[PDB]
Amino acid sequence: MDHSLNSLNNFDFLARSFARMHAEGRPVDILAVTGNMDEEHRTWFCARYAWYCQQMMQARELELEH
Repeated sequence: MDHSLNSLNNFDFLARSFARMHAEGRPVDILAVTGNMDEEHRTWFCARYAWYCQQMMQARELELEH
């Protein structure tokens, strides 16, 4: 819907859950974080690309992300 109302609100609440779901292996919508695209997000998604790739493919069963 909006990058400052929907994408921004998710970027804050998911920011703390993005790192928490990284060790737990839970589905996290990184795309929401890539919509704005940040300089630190480049190297961040490098390790979060593979992580989300193996945890989401194994998480897809009852819920998609959250």
